[PDB]
Amino acid sequence: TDTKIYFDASNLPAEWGTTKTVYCHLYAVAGDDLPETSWQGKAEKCKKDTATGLYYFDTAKLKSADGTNHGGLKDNADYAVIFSTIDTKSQSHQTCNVTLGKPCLGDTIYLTGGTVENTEDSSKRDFAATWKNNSDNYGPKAAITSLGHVTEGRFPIYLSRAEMVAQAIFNWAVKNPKNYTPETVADICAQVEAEPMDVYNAYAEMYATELADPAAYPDCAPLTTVATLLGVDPS
Repeated sequence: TDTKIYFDASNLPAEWGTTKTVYCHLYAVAGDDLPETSWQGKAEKCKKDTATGLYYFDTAKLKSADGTNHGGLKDNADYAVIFSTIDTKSQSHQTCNVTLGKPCLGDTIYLTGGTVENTEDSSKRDFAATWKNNSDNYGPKAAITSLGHVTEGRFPIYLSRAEMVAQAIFNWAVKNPKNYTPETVADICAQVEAEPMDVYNAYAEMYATELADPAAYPDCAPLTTVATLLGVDPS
């Protein structure tokens, strides 16, 4: 069975020019831990499959923090990738974040010609890319942003909708108080399909270490903050 994931770096938006070299920035989302690779470094560089013309990244060659072989993608784990290119005039280009799981092994990412909302700046777009045969379950990484936006795409498989909302409160609620109001959080759950009480319970579980002492994690909203934001009653 195939451990490579493929990238079509030939049929691209006009702005990408003509591809010279291809890179794959792959990271863990849930159920696994991967070390950070270097943007467009040795570890990320893909080779062209002469048979098909597709570039590929072999997940079996991933290494863990200790430098040992990771053993590939895990069952019950979520990942994400950015494919980037350097074109023949040395300009960098990159896809949006695309979700990735074991069922994608052997499949191909292509540019759709569409865009998705950039999670850092809602006035900007990323180039949309998705899977040829797995787009129903993996694709552009849906995200909840620092401003409380819910961007288009696929959600992680092994992370619940309530847990994703709680993660967003954890990351953003204290630092962006004015975007994380009870009514925006309310709309976040509705668009993401998370029941507020489920979010509250998920929050309490996923951030028990962090809620323990505030001085260690000022940016982690205490449960009293979370209940009110969710309109819930821990009672």
